[PDB]
Amino acid sequence: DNVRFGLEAVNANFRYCF
Amino acid sequence: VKMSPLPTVENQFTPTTAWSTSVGSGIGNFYSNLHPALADNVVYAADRAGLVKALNADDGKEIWSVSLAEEPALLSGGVTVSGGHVYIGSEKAQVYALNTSDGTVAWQTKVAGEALSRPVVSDGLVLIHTSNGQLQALNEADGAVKWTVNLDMPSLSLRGESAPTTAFGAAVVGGDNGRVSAVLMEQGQMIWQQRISQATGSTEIDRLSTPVVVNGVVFALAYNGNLTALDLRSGQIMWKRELGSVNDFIVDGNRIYLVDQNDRVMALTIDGGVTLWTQSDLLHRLLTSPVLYNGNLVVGDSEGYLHWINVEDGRFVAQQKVDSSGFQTEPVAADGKLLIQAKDGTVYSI
Amino acid sequence: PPNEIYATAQQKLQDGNWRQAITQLEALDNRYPFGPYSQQVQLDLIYAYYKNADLPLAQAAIDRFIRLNPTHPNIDYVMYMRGLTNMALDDSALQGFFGVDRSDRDPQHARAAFSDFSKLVRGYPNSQYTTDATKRLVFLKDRLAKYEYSVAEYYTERGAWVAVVNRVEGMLRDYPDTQATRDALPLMENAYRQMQMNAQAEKVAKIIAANSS
Amino acid sequence: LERVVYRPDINQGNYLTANDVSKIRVGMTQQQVAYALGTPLMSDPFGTNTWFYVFRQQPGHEGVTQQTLTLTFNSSGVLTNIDNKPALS
Amino acid sequence: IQQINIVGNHAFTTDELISHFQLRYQKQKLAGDLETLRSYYLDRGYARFNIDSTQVSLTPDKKGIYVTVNITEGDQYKLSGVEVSGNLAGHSAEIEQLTKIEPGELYNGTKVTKMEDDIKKLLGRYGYAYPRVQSMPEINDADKTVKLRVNVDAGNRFYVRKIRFEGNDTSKDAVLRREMRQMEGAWLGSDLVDQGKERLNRLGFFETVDTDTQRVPGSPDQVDVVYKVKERNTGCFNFGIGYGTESGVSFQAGVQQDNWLGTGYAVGINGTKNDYQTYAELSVTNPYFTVDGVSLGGRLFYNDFQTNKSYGTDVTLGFPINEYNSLRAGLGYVHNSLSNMQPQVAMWRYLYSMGEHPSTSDQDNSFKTDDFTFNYGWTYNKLDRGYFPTDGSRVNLTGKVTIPGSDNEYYKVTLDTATYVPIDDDHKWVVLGRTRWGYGDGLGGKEMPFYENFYAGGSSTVRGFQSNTIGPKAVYFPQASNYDPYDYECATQDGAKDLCKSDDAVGGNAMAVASLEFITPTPFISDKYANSVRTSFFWDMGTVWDTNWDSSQYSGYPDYSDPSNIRMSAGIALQWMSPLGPLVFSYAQPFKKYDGDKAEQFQFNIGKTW
Amino acid sequence: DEAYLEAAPLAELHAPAGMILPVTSGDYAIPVTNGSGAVGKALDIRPP
Repeated sequence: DNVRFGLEAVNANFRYCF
Repeated sequence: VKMSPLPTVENQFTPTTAWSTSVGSGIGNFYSNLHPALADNVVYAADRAGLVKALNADDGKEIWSVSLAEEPALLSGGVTVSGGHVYIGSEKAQVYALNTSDGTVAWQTKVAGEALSRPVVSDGLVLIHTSNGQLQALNEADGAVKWTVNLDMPSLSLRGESAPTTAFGAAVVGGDNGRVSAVLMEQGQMIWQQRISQATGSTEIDRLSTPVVVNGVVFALAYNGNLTALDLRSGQIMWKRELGSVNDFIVDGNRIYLVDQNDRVMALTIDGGVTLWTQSDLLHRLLTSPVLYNGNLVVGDSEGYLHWINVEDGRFVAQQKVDSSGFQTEPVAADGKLLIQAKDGTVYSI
Repeated sequence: PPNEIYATAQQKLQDGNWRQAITQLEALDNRYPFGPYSQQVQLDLIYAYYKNADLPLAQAAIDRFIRLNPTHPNIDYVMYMRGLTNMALDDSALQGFFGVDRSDRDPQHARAAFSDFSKLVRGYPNSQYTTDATKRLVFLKDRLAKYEYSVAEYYTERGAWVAVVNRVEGMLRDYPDTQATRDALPLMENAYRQMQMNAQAEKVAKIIAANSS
Repeated sequence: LERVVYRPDINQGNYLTANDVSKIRVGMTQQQVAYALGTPLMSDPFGTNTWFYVFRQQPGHEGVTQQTLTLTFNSSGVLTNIDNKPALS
Repeated sequence: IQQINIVGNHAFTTDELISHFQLRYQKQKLAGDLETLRSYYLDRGYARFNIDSTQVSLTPDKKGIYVTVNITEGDQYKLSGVEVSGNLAGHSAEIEQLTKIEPGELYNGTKVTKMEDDIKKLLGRYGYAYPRVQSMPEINDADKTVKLRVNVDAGNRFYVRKIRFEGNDTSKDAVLRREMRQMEGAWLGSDLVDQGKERLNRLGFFETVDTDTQRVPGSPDQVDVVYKVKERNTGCFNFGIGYGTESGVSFQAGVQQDNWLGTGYAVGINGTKNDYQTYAELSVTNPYFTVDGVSLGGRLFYNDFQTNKSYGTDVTLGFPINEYNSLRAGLGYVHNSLSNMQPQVAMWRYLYSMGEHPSTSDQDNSFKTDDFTFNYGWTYNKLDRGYFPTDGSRVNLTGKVTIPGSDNEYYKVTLDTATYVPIDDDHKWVVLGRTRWGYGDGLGGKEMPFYENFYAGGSSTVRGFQSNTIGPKAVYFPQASNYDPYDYECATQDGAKDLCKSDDAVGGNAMAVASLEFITPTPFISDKYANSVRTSFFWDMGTVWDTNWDSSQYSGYPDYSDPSNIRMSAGIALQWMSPLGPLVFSYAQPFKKYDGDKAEQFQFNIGKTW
Repeated sequence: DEAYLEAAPLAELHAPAGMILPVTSGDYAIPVTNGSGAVGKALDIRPP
């Protein structure tokens, strides 16, 4: 929880909140 | 949740409206005991908004009309005519005394509560009852208060408590306690009390709507379904039946005609909880108080229909639609004439 | 009987995903609260919840087990695991990674852990868990004293010299043998010197010198 | 430089007023003194049965005002010596 | 319920009293209406007002309810004066000043309650934690008047023995202890504690702050003051790669943390790299360099685009001066290097003022400066909350000037204000005023370099327009291009032999933006969103203009010196504190736009502004 | 990490002649134990 990932040439990214 | 059946009836020869005319707007959706009265061939009627008329009983032509409003008058309780004066109640705790010939105000008095009851006149006194559970007697002459009796008022129903029925110097009264009593009219002295209603989960059960007096016996029913015959001069019970009915019932011919809380019509004997016949086809179709007219049983309902029933066996005599607005009030009949006022403010002669 | 469920739970406790051990334990708790393994299942759930860092449920299971078995041949195991639960709730992975000293954060969990370990040590003096609880009590006691020390330093910086004196005195009463008290003493000497209260400053200098080396 | 930087007023110690300080007499018990003045906030924990009543105020960017009252009691709880430093030296 | 009837009402009409009732089931509401009715009459001097009965009746067949109340009314009583006595602390002047009334004023029960609360509130400032105040009204019917007596018992002074904090798992204890005004070892003040509550709310680190004042079981005169907070998860790591064959490698990342590991420091690290643009920024600040509130911080940055390159640094110092007022000032430096500049009229006017002589319509050019500046500002902030204000106002005035030795000579001043005013007592209905103004200029015949110009439009200022499109547009000169075989109607070397308008915004040296937003409750959504979801309705306006645009030389083009060309729009917006940060969703429609304007009605962006 | 196994040892303070130290609280008192069992990674903490 409170974490998001994505991959989707590519658009790979993620967010991690404190 | 419920449906209202419409029975097929082989109608009597010629059901028909003799005349009709409007009287203001009508009671509409308010529940009340307001109904017309006939006296001296004059039909007296009022609109809740405050318009009060006297009509010619033969053709609906107006004879006299006044307005008692200055808020609206909020008139209620039903028109009572004593011959001398016309008495009208209100929800503003006012009692009006108008002349019967030309209805200017003769007097008005404050009675400490809504007069959701039919006033009655006996032995020179005007006997009224209000929503605070208070029985009050006014001086017929000038509206002065003569005495009161204060009963308890449980947080239950909006049923109007019946007008006192007076015989032999004292009146039978009762209220939404599940109790009835006899009070001496000369002083306002309580003579006796008795409880009619019997309940367990009593906090959800209303207690009492109308005593009927015969020589030596008083008949009364409670909302919870207790039908009791009592000793006129004591709390002694003559007999009881358990049966559910609220509305005013007819005692005549050594027969009792009741309208059940399920809108069943029943004919009973006078010596016990003995059924003679029932008419179940009107069940859950809201019925008003019955009357007996020209030997036939006359009832009506909120749909706008009137029905004629054979007083000897429950057989239907006729069905006719008169007013699409419905009948929420008591039908009346007197001196051979059958009169009714619709939910909307129209008075009919049928 | 569901021998394949107990056996699978045990195999998932030996290795594999902790969620599979929990799934198999729930396959017994939801359906067989009366069977021969109900208490072992409850103990396995407590262990599995601890191991998976699911703590509010380990605590709920601890209170259920204790209420159901006020007396039990291994009740001190459950008390020990409770103390470990409160100890585990003290840290944080992000604070740890960067080397942050977490001793100035909320200390309420440390006191709850301390109380439960003290109860364990006094109630069951012959428990095989005594040595570990003793080392934890020494560690946790010092961790608690550091909190009072840090508060004292903040107030010394603001200048609330009375708060400084009462804060350190409280440390003297409750933790006579910890390192924080010896480190704190000069803070009292200072508090007794910014205020013109020389007799107390000299008393503090003497107690500092007597125990210095 | 700092004289232009806001400094909230700092209060320390118990409150004193002459109306109450002038009421203490040798011969009073510890209960009578505590009642008249209130619970001490400072005392000597190192055995000596004595109380320190210190009224200190530091309004921002003003000086420090302080009144010190020291009460020495015997082992029976009876007050034997009253010292008073109305202001800092 | 078909009807509510009030029997015995002579001072007022039925509708006047019904207007204040919540009933129009009777359960529970009836008691609230009865209490409202008592206060309504008591506030008019009806000392003998009484409610005698509350009948509730069922209609036939349970198709409705009839409600009637019996009211007994008295006359209107006058208040002759107020006497106060008992064990007062000696602060008789303040109590008497609060108690004093104009003699003969209509008796009002609420003012009596006010006096009781004002006395307790007064005594709470000198350490009297638990006073006892009881009003003793007396009625003199012969004269239709009343008299009041008040029984006051000040009690004892209380001291704070300890201040303890609970619920802070990440934030350093020093942080919670900085935003406090009640000190240990000193007498209690109720107002000082409330100020501490407000400051903790203003830090913006918590979802909620609860307080308690627990009596010390071991002594009659000590209190343990306790704060409980629930920490908010703020600050998020962002990383990502956007590789493809159209752009090749595309990298972005950053850290935007308002509270760093709970240590009180704020850090902003941002950057990205692709084939055409480079960006990096580092910003670090310490709100408390000194224990008494002196703050320090600053930033480094670099960027370029292939055409310009720039980079620079700045350092800012600041400090509070009067609790609600603070000052900042600092120094910095920026390098700006331009190349391949388009032949724009505004840009070349500037360049001419700098002494440059570019060839007409010739993009083979360059220009660079090194500019050192000084910046300053002033802030006012009395808001009650960090994310959903209900009261207070904020004013941020900032600006910067060049210093000698710089290539440019200019100044810039901006003003950013907002005011929240509650409408209803539950703070769910609130009106928000939002305004911004700004102006810059040059010295010595020069003008503010174009890369510092103001822009407006977009989710941060005026909604419904494309970002940075409000204002004057570029006008091009008609020389050579290696792109015509990517061109523009005014740029082609062969298809354009005169001046013409394009849609490229250039911004300007002055602007104004204003809007009004109405904040409303969200009864359509579950209560767990009460502290995270807010909605509003709004109306926006704004304008940007170019000071000293020369209308006498370009008469076939709009006169950009007229500020009166106000752009207007309105719409609806949603604010949500999502688990990953504030989000702004909006839709708006314009009311008035001018030739060359470009609309954008559906908008979504991050907030953290205004 | 097994930080509790690297804690510094405890040692009490003494008073100089003529001074008395504050009265020691009975709370947070640690009894003397035998120390015969396993600790940390050497201790099997699985259910019985």
